[PDB]
Amino acid sequence: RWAPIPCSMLENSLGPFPLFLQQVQSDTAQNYTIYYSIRGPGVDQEPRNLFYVERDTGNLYCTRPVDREQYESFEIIAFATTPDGYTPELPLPLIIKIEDINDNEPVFTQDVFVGSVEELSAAHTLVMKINATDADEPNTLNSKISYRIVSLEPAYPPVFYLNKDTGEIYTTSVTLDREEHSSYTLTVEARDGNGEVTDKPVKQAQVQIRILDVNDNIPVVENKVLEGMVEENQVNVEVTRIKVFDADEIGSDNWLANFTFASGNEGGYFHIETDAQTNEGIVTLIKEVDYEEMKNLDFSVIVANKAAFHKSIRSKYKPTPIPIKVKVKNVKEGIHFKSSVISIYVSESMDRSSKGQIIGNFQAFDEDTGLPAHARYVKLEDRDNWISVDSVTSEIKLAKLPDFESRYVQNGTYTVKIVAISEDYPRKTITGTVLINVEDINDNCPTLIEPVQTICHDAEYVNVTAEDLDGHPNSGPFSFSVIDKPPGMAEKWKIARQESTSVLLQQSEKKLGRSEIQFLISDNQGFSCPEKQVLTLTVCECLHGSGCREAH
Ligand SMILES: *[C@@H]1O[C@H](CO)[C@@H](O[C@@H]2O[C@H](CO)[C@@H](O[C@@H]3O[C@H](CO[C@H]4O[C@H](CO)[C@@H](O)[C@H](O[C@@H]5O[C@H](CO)[C@@H](O[C@@H]6O[C@H](CO)[C@H](O)[C@H](O)[C@H]6O)[C@H](O)[C@H]5NC(C)=O)[C@@H]4O)[C@@H](O)[C@H](O[C@H]4O[C@H](CO)[C@@H](O)[C@H](O)[C@@H]4O[C@@H]4O[C@H](CO)[C@@H](O)[C@H](O)[C@H]4NC(C)=O)[C@@H]3O)[C@H](O)[C@H]2NC(C)=O)[C@H](O)[C@H]1NC(C)=O
Ligand SMILES: *[C@@H]1O[C@H](CO[C@@H]2O[C@@H](C)[C@@H](O)[C@@H](O)[C@@H]2O)[C@@H](O[C@@H]2O[C@H](CO)[C@@H](O[C@@H]3O[C@H](CO[C@H]4O[C@H](CO)[C@@H](O)[C@H](O)[C@@H]4O)[C@@H](O)[C@H](O[C@H]4O[C@H](CO)[C@@H](O)[C@H](O)[C@@H]4O)[C@@H]3O)[C@H](O)[C@H]2NC(C)=O)[C@H](O)[C@H]1NC(C)=O
Ligand SMILES: *[C@@H]1O[C@H](CO)[C@@H](O[C@@H]2O[C@H](CO)[C@@H](O)[C@H](O)[C@H]2NC(C)=O)[C@H](O)[C@H]1NC(C)=O
Ligand SMILES: *[C@@H]1O[C@H](CO)[C@@H](O)[C@H](O)[C@H]1NC(C)=O
Ligand SMILES: *[C@@H]1O[C@H](CO)[C@@H](O)[C@H](O)[C@H]1NC(C)=O
Ligand SMILES: *[C@H]1O[C@H](CO)[C@@H](O)[C@H](O)[C@@H]1O
Ligand SMILES: *[C@H]1O[C@H](CO)[C@@H](O)[C@H](O)[C@@H]1O
Ligand SMILES: *[C@H]1O[C@H](CO)[C@@H](O)[C@H](O)[C@@H]1O
Ligand SMILES: [Ca+2]
Ligand SMILES: [Ca+2]
Ligand SMILES: [Ca+2]
Ligand SMILES: [Ca+2]
Ligand SMILES: [Ca+2]
Ligand SMILES: [Ca+2]
Ligand SMILES: [Ca+2]
Ligand SMILES: [Ca+2]
Ligand SMILES: [Ca+2]
Ligand SMILES: [Ca+2]
Ligand SMILES: [Ca+2]
Ligand SMILES: [Cl-]
Ligand SMILES: [Cl-]
Repeated sequence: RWAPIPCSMLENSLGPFPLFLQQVQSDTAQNYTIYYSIRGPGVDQEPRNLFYVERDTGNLYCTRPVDREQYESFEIIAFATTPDGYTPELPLPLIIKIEDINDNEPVFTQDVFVGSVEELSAAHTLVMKINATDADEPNTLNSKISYRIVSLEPAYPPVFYLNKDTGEIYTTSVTLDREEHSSYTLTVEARDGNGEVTDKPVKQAQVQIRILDVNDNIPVVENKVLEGMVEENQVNVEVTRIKVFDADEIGSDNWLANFTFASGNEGGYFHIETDAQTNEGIVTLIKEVDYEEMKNLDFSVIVANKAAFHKSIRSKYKPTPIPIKVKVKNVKEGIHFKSSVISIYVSESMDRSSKGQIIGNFQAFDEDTGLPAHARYVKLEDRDNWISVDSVTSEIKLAKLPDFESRYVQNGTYTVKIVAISEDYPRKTITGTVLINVEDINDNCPTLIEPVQTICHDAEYVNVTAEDLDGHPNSGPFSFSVIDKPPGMAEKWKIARQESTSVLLQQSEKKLGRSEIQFLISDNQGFSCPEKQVLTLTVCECLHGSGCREAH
C-alpha cells in the first residue's frame, strides 16, 4: 500500500504557542456542514492538551512542548463531522514524528579507564577501548561520537593513536619503552556532530596505561674491585659479594640475577646464590683450603637473568666470563704427616724379610715450613707386637718374622697405628697408619680337621675335611688320593664326590669296625704334608637316638 505522511514537529518547541502543526480537511464538506475534532494518544489519552483542532477550520494546533527522548512518534486518528451525526467516514491514521536535536552531550561509561601493554610492542597493537554514549537519534550526526586526545603524560614522544570513531587505542610505529616511561596517564575528550573542535566545554574522562616489562636489558657488574679474601683451613665463609645492576622491572625474574661458573670450580670449592633483595651474587666456600698447597683460587663466572632474554637482544649478547681473584691467608698448624697412610710391603720368608731389619719410617714435618720436625714417635695397637718404633727417628723395624697366616692379618694386610707428639708447648698429637702387606708363601699343607671320628652303622657316607691355611693360590682346590695301604683298601673305601676342600667317602663292603685310611692330600701347588694324613674311622652299631650300644 502507501505509507502516511507524518507532520514533523521540532522537539523543545521554543514557540510561539499555540503552535500551528497543520490543517486537515474533508472534500465532502461542501454538501454537509462538517465540524472538527481530534482523538488519540496525545489529546484524549496519555497525555492530554498536546494538540487540538479548531472545530471548523480543521487547523491542528499545539500547546505544550515535548522531549523526543521520551516520545519518539505519535499515532492519532482524525475524525471530524457536522453537529448531526456522521457514520461512514474513514478516518485516516495521521501520525506525528518529533524530530531529534542534539540536546545531550556524549558521556563516558567510566570516569577513568585502565589498560596495559607490553614493552617493545609491534606497531598498531590494540591497547584497550574507551567508550561513551549519546542518547540522541542514532545514525545521525547528533549521535556520531568523535574521540580525541586532549593531553598526554609525559606527552612526548607520541606513542598512542586514538581512533576517533571507535575509541580503540593503538601503539604507533615508535616503539614503547618501559625503562624510558613505565606508565602513561591520559585525559580524553568525546564530541558529537562533526567531531569538530570548538571552544564548547565537553565532558572528559581519564585513561591510565601501565607498560609491562620485558627482559631487554643485560646485567652489569658494578664492583670496582673484584678480589676475594679467605683464611686457610676455613669453611662456610663469605668470599665476595658481586653487586649487579639491571634496568628491567625490579623484583621480576627479568631483573633477578643468575650465576654460573664458567671455569675454575669443577673442583667444587665454591657455591653461588643470588640475593633476591639487593641483587648480589653471594659466593661462599664449601671446602677447606691448604695454603701450603694452593696459594690462590681464582675463578670466573657468567652473569644473566633468572628469566631468559627477549629475542630482541639475543646473540647481541656474548656470554663473557668475569674473573675474580681470591687470596689465601696463612695459619700456624704445627707438625703433620705428608701422608696419613704409608704402605709397607714385607714377606713371610726369611730370605728377604728378616727379624730385626728396618722396613721404613714415619718422619714428621712442621706443616708450615716443611722441614723435618723434632718429635716423639710411639707405637699403637700392635696386637701381636710385630714392630719396634724408635721414639726419636721414627725408624720402623720387625720384632717378629711376619706370619701371613696370623689371625691378626687381614686381606693380606697387617694394620698398625703410630703416633707422634711435638716438642715445645703445646703437645700436638697426630696419628699415622702403616699398612703392612705380607707376601704369602706356601708354608702350610692340607691337614684333616677330624682325623679321629666315629660314625653309625646306617651312615651313608663319611665327611673328611682338610685345612690349608694359606691364601689363594697356595691353597686352592685339593687333590684327594686314598692310597692302597693296607692293600685292597683302595677298593674297600671309595671317593664318591669331592669339593674344593673336602670329600665324601663311602665304604663298599660295609663292615663294622675301625679302619685306618691313609690319604695323600695335595695343595693347589702340589704340596702335601710330610705327616701321613690318616683317618682313624670307627663304625659302631647305632641304636635309635642312643649313640652306640654301651655293652649289654
Ligand atoms: C454533493 O451532492 C451532489 C448532489 O448531486 C453530488 O453530486 C453528484 O455526484 C454524482 C456522482 O456520485 C453525479 O453522478 C454522475 O452524473 C453524470 C452526469 O449527470 C448529469 O447529467 C444527467 C443527464 O444529462 C442528469 O440526469 C444528471 O442528474 C440529475 O441532475 C439534477 C440536477 O442537476 C438532479 O435534480 C435535483 O434533484 C434534487 C432532489 O434530489 C432537487 O430536486 C434539485 O432541485 C434537482 O435539481 C437529479 O436528481 C439528477 N439525477 C441523477 C440520477 O443524478 C446530471 O444532471 C453521469 O455521467 C455519471 O455517470 C457515471 O456514474 C453512474 C453511476 O451509476 C454510472 O451509471 C455511469 O455509467 C458512469 O459510471 C462510470 O463513469 C466513469 C467516468 O467517471 C467511466 O469511466 C465508467 O466507464 C462508468 N461506468 C460504466 C459502467 O459505464 C454519474 O452518474 C451527479 O451528477 C452529481 N450531481 C451534481 C448536481 O453534482 C456530490 O457528489 C456531493 N458531494 C460529495 C463530495 O459527495
Ligand atoms: C663336610 O662338613 C663341612 C663342615 O661341617 C659342617 O659345618 C656346619 C656348616 C654344619 O653343617 C655342621 O653340621 C657340619 O659339621 C662342610 O663344609 C661346609 O659346607 C657348608 C655347605 O656346603 C658351607 O656353608 C656355607 O657357609 C657360608 C659361610 O661359611 C663361613 O662363614 C660363616 C659365617 O657366615 C661361618 O660361621 C662358617 O664357620 C664359615 O666359616 C655361607 O655363606 C653359605 O650360605 C649360608 O650358610 C651359613 C651357614 O653355614 C649361614 O650362616 C649363612 O648366613 C648362609 O645363610 C653356606 O651355607 C660351609 O662354609 C662349609 N665350611 C665350613 C667350615 O662349615 C662340607 O661341605 C662337608 N662335606 C661335603 C662333601 O659337603
Ligand atoms: C641460572 O643458573 C642455574 C644454575 O646453574 C642454571 O641451571 C643450570 O642450567 C644448565 C643448563 O641447562 C644445567 O646443565 C645445569 O644442571 C643447571 N644447574 C642447576 C643447579 O639448575 C640456570 O639455567 C640459569 N638460568 C638461566 C636463565 O640461564
Ligand atoms: C559501549 O557502550 C555500550 C553501552 O553501554 C556497551 O554495551 C558496550 O559494552 C560498550 N563497549 C565497550 C567496549 O565497553
Ligand atoms: C679386602 O677384602 C674386601 C672384602 O672382599 C674387599 O672389599 C677389599 O677390596 C679387599 N682389599 C684389597 C683387595 O686390597
Ligand atoms: C696428644 O696425645 C695424647 C692424648 O692425650 C696427649 O697426652 C699428648 O700430649 C698430645 O696432646
Ligand atoms: C690419632 O688417632 C687416635 C685414634 O686413632 C687419636 O685418638 C689420637 O688423638 C691421635 O691424634
Ligand atoms: C690410619 O688409620 C686410622 C683409621 O684406623 C686413621 O684414623 C688414622 O688417622 C691413620 O691415618
Ligand atoms: Ca531532550
Ligand atoms: Ca535529542
Ligand atoms: Ca549528542
Ligand atoms: Ca627498553
Ligand atoms: Ca625492560
Ligand atoms: Ca635483565
Ligand atoms: Ca696446611
Ligand atoms: Ca699453614
Ligand atoms: Ca705361616
Ligand atoms: Ca703363608
Ligand atoms: Ca698351602
Ligand atoms: Cl669474537
Ligand atoms: Cl682328585
